[PDB]
Amino acid sequence: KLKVAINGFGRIGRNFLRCWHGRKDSPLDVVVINDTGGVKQASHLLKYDSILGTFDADVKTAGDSAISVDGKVIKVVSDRNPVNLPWGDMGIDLVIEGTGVFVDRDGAGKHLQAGAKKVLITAPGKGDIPTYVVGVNEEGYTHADTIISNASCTTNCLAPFVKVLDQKFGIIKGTMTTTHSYTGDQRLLDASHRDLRRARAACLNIVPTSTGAAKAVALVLPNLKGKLNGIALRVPTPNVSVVDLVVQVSKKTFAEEVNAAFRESADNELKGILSVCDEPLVSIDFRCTDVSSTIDSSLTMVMGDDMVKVIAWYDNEWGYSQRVVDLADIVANKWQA
Amino acid sequence: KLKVAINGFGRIGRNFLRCWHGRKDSPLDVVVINDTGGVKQASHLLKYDSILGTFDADVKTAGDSAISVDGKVIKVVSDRNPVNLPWGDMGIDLVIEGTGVFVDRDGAGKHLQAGAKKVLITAPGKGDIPTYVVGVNEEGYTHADTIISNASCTTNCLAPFVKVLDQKFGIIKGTMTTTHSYTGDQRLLDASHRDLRRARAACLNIVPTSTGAAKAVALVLPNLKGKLNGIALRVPTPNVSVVDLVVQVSKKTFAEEVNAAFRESADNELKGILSVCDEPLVSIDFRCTDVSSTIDSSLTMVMGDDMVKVIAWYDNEWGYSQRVVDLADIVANKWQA
Amino acid sequence: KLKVAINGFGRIGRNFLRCWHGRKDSPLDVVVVNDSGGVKSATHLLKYDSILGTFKADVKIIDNETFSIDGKPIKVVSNRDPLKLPWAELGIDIVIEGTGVFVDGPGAGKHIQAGAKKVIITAPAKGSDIPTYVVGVNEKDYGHDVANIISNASCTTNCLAPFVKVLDEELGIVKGTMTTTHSYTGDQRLLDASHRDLRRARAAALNIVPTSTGAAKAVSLVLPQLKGKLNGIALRVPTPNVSVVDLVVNIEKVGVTAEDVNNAFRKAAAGPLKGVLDVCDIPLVSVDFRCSDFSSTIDSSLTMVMGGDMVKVVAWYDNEWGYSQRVVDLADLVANKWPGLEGSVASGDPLEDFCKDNPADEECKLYE
Amino acid sequence: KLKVAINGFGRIGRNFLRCWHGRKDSPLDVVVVNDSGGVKSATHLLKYDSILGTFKADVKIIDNETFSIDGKPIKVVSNRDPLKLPWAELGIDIVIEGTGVFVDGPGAGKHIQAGAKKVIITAPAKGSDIPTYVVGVNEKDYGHDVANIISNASCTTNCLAPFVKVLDEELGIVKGTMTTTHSYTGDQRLLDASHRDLRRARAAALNIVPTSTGAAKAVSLVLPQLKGKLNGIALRVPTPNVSVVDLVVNIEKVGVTAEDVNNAFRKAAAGPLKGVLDVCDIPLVSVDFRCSDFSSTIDSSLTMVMGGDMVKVVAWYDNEWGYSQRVVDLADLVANKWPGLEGSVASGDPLEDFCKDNPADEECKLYE
Ligand SMILES: NC(=O)c1ccc[n+]([C@@H]2O[C@H](COP(=O)([O-])OP(=O)(O)OC[C@H]3O[C@@H](n4cnc5c(N)ncnc54)[C@H](O)[C@@H]3O)[C@@H](O)[C@H]2O)c1
Ligand SMILES: NC(=O)c1ccc[n+]([C@@H]2O[C@H](COP(=O)([O-])OP(=O)(O)OC[C@H]3O[C@@H](n4cnc5c(N)ncnc54)[C@H](O)[C@@H]3O)[C@@H](O)[C@H]2O)c1
Ligand SMILES: NC(=O)c1ccc[n+]([C@@H]2O[C@H](COP(=O)([O-])OP(=O)(O)OC[C@H]3O[C@@H](n4cnc5c(N)ncnc54)[C@H](O)[C@@H]3O)[C@@H](O)[C@H]2O)c1
Ligand SMILES: NC(=O)c1ccc[n+]([C@@H]2O[C@H](COP(=O)([O-])OP(=O)(O)OC[C@H]3O[C@@H](n4cnc5c(N)ncnc54)[C@H](O)[C@@H]3O)[C@@H](O)[C@H]2O)c1
Ligand SMILES: NC(=O)c1ccc[n+]([C@@H]2O[C@H](COP(=O)([O-])OP(=O)(O)OC[C@H]3O[C@@H](n4cnc5c(N)ncnc54)[C@H](O)[C@@H]3O)[C@@H](O)[C@H]2O)c1
Repeated sequence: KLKVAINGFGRIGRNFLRCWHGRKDSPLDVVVINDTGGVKQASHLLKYDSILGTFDADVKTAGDSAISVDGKVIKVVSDRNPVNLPWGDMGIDLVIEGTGVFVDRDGAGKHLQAGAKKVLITAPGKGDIPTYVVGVNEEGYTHADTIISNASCTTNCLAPFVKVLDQKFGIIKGTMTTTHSYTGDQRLLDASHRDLRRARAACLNIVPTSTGAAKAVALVLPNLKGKLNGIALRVPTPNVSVVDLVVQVSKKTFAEEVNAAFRESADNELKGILSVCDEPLVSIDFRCTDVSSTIDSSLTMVMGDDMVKVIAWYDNEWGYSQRVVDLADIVANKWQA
Repeated sequence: KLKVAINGFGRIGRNFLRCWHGRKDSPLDVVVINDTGGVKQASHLLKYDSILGTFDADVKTAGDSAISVDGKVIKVVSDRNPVNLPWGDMGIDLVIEGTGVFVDRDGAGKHLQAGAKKVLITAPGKGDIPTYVVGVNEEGYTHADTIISNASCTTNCLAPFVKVLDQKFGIIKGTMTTTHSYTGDQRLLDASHRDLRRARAACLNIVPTSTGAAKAVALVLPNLKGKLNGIALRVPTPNVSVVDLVVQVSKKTFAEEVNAAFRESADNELKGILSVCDEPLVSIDFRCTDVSSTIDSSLTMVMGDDMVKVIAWYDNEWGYSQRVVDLADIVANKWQA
Repeated sequence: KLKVAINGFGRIGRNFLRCWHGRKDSPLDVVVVNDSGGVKSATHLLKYDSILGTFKADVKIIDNETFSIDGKPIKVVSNRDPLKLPWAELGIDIVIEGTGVFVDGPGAGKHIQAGAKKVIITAPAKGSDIPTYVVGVNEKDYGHDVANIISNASCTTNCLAPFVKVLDEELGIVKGTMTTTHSYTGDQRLLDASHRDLRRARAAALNIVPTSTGAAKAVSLVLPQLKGKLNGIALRVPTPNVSVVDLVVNIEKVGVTAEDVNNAFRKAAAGPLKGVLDVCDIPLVSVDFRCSDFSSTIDSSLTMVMGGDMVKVVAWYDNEWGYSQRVVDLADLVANKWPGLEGSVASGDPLEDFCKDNPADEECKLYE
Repeated sequence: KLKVAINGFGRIGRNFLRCWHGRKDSPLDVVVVNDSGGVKSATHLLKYDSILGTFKADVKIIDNETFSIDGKPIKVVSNRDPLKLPWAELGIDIVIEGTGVFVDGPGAGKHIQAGAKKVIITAPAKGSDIPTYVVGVNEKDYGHDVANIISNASCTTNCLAPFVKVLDEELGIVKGTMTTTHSYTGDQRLLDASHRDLRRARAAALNIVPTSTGAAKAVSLVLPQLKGKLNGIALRVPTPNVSVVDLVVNIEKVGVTAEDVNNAFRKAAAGPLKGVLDVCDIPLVSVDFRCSDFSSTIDSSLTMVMGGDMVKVVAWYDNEWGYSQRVVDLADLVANKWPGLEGSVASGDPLEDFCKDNPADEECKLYE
């Protein structure tokens, strides 16, 4: 029912698109979407994915203007300016900006300008957005935020458990790192990009970096700041990535102590959100997997009952979208506007 | 000058050989090899390398019985018996068993037991071998020590400065990890590997594991145990790995202060051994370079002035050889046993 | 129905239950495999593939050598020698060669007498003797219970062949040569590891090795009427699993366009060459066929002709998945091919019947 | 001798730059590029390569416009439009089209305008005038300062031509094709993202790009004697910068083995193709072709023929590095093929060239 169009029909565009098909009970009437890229491409792009494979969802469309897929015919155009991107022609309900290039509220404003009602950004918006993230900023979340954001998958995934750890054991200091994959955020080749590292090709090289995680943690976790700071490690992989953090937790504990604690959480709430296990499973074992990350039980060592390594294969793309999808439909509900 | 043979001779040995040549005035006259592989292959094994490209040195074999490299005749025995390999026709001084399968002193002794006299292994010598690594234990090594080994590249690489780590500030706790490359020891394609992780194909998946770095840490430095202990991560890369360690140091500090405290390290001890900088470089920008790593002084961030990040693209392969080739020279030096 | 098992455990040993359990028509059933690595592995192995994804199946760990498959159990062997493997006790009508070392039915025979009624050869066995078994071509033309060790040529050709078959079949072709994209695998080591061959020695997934393809000959082996007209090189390339050749072919016929032949594809693919031969139209890549069992993926558009007659003929394909479907191919075939009923000889006239018992009959000492 | 610039900092620009600084006797001297990305970045980029690693020569970063190439102070611009960037002020004799952006000479014309006296095109043809120029093939066939906007096609053609040219010249090419798995680049998409070629719109080093390449036929644009015999697609795949094709065409001559022709190629690779080809019988792989100075390299050992006629031409090449030398090959050729300000034969004095040099009128140069 939510007449929605997302900006930047990236993988996550397809993801949520697939999630639209994947997730059941989708009031997300996303009958339009934006990406300045070629739409029939995007169609085939939507049609054909690498990781989760081609979206076998056959779509029959008559004319460039109207496109229909799985009954839910869905428009899409290609343009840069959200004002040049008419939204009132549908009176758009929600937008998410997969481009990333609109990393400030103005574009959303500009999206709100052309006739959008609500906005969130999977990416941490530069500056003028208090982000919303499940587990962290979905509780005090208000549907009445016509413009909000998510953070990078990293934060979008690394959040809850350690907060609950912070809830159940506290953390003196946290040193978070990820196996952050590669994306358009980095240059395939050593193409000219602001971050020299993201500029490089690095087909097999990692990027020592720091995503908004150790920053968005501030918003999403009003407590865990500075003390609980690590960086990002943007790796030469395209796919589901892994958390790599060692904490100096506050309360004395040991490995399993958090595990069942981490278990029970997913056993009730991080259900769908996150997971935990110790069966050795590698990336391929996490295709289109939604429980953002199962945490290792063995290698999650604990030293002095505070120094605690943490590790979990996480879906930087689909589970991210999952999480992105999560509150997305939630704001569709409590549909104040 | 020191007659040497290499069992299980491999890349790192080939590296050591490309080292050996690059080691102008290599006091190891390594006129012998053990390698069950074919000679021209063994040539190409050294001759044609992937990472450092082919050996920039032409290889000539007369005709198949012996191969001469850089104007020096070389031999390569091939028999799975840890003794039958004729190390006595020369009465070998140093043996390097690549296979690592003799984590017990025995096989190495079995190598010595027909002419060989000294040993170092890529495998961490479990127990009945001096925990001997350059920067840390090559000195306390008295040349009477004959059969020693090197632990993990990681162990090997971290050793010197991580010793210097607790030097300059002391370390409350330490949990290290590597961006360890992919090799054939982990199943490059899915095969019967004990580690279910290392068992798959996983050309793009990581392997949670641990290392002698987590273990010899005590063996190389006593206090450095448990609290000073981490894990290993064999990652989808072929090349120079990075240390994923955050040291909970004792003395409060800020990042560069310790890097200042580690400028000197390169300036005095890590010279040749290790390096450090903050210009963003990637594994290829660490290729064939003997300073075992450069530390991301910048992103080796301080957090709470005790739990301090440590990050350094470390030469898991070439320096690893080099360090061993260094250690080899060390044992080429002080030659009594 | 037919008692099945696997010699050893491979990625193809990992390949088929994905099909088989996922299958709906498989009469036979495996009951045991030689995982010399433990069910825990084998499960983790089989439950979780590297490419086709985790097995969408409750293949579960019942007893360490007798696990579950969504309720169906299967035993496990753990060994590297036929002779101990009690295919007799296992009653296995059909076992799949998983050592490779059996480039010879003889070694496979070391299971035949061991209670293998028939032996599923999987790869191009250097033992020529076995009739070259390939679907769409000679699959039926195989003789049941005649030398029950049953060949299976290289997926590359084994997939190429029915296509390669249909072309001359559609055209008549002077001869042919090609080059597939042999995906990176284990046989070529991720490392520059000591190898009986210079090529697969090298660090695998970076270098790209052209190499030998008896599979090219295997065409003649399966297309004898096309003997000699075949060539090509085995380009080992760095992919997980898809190979694809373009086949240079001087077509004996006129030299009309390919689309016609592709219409003939569109005819014959849709004809008997369903299951194997796809001519998709959207120009698509490796991913676009993963987990897809259409055991050949031709691109009409991308395929071209040179002189109208020298046709540049391509086809995407996986290297084991489709191959794993070749398993079922004879499997259900050889199943119905299995007699089940009895014979109608005359142990007086066909006293060989009586001699089948009375083999020590001077009445029977033929050729011997 | 010749001040040189580039259409932006082409990757191969950096590649040839590595060459350039390491180049033996470059008469020309590049002194400026266009970095709309920060010199330090571009410098680092120039300094630090992935494929052949960083430079083993410390370029030093003097000011944001002009760093120093190990002392050699080379400037840079920051733009994608020459018309505001006067190589005239730079006296740049030749700007190099390191991108393809101005796929049209007239586009490059904006730079002869912007102060170029010549232009090198790092691109295959788009229009007609294209100075299709392969060193070894048709290097000497350049008219001095004829079409100063000069074209070097991709190795896809550039490397491709000579032996092929030679091949017919050596054996007689009737009609056919080669094809390489081509390296991965940005000209194909990083991942599945916007690009007209669906193929070049995907994740490449995880797939294959079987796609059209007029270069496979643009060989005629330098070997028209062989027009009508040409086909071939490339396959962008997980390779950094290298490729190898196989021109398997029915040959005019007998149909003997290749090695023979390759023995003459061994001649030719040392002959006209000296410093260009390399008939290396050792079976060697991409890594064994790094820093591919030689414009090409052949493995006869695997080079063969199917029916003799078609030629299984096993031969490799880098795609950018060697090209980055074909840069210099053409370039310093043009240095000879264009004496610049070194005009020791003025004739603009007591001979009519004066007014032309001075100013055209109803005069010396009262032309058509
Ligand atoms: N976890 C993170 O770090 C994170 C979070 C949010 C967004 N992102 C970035 O956004 C993308 C998220 O993953 P993905 O699967 O969607 O990959 P993606 O790159 O395909 O998604 C971005 C899409 O926006 C399009 N784009 C660029 N500029 C645009 C514009 N003006 N208007 C409309 N579309 C535009 C791109 O073509 C692309 O299709 C990635 O590119 C990623 O780099 C990353
Ligand atoms: N490079 C590192 O960082 C590191 C660290 C720890 C262990 N290792 C082990 O060392 C090897 C890498 O070192 P390398 O580059 O010198 O190549 P390498 O792989 O050839 O060295 C060891 C190899 O010897 C082989 N072997 C067993 N028996 C042999 C015999 N009779 N003759 C010859 N070889 C025999 C083993 O397969 C073993 O892999 C890997 O096997 C790896 O597992 C490497
Ligand atoms: N897929 C093809 O087209 C093709 C063609 C020719 C050859 N082959 C080879 O034949 C095999 C079939 O493919 P796959 O899916 O089985 O991958 P695979 O490589 O894992 O299958 C063979 C493997 O099984 C194991 N093996 C061999 N003998 C064994 C025994 N007695 N007990 C336990 N394990 C044993 C070994 O690990 C061996 O490498 C592969 O080795 C493949 O490389 C495949
Ligand atoms: N002599 C040869 O070169 C040769 C070789 C192969 C076959 N043949 C033909 O086939 C038969 C075998 O010839 P041969 O050279 O072995 O001499 P043979 O005929 O004497 O061999 C069989 C002998 O073993 C015994 N025998 C037959 N069947 C037996 C059985 N099931 N179990 C135990 N003993 C049995 C008999 O005593 C018989 O003499 C002959 O009838 C012969 O015509 C001959
Ligand atoms: N690798 C080669 O040998 C080669 C040579 C010529 C052309 N090409 C093809 O064309 C492209 C360019 O060649 P390349 O090898 O140098 O890779 P490349 O894409 O990196 O070269 C172009 C570079 O110059 C800059 N650029 C692009 N357009 C520009 C413009 N209008 N103005 C100023 N700067 C611009 C960018 O920094 C870009 O990286 C490549 O992507 C490749 O596909 C390749």
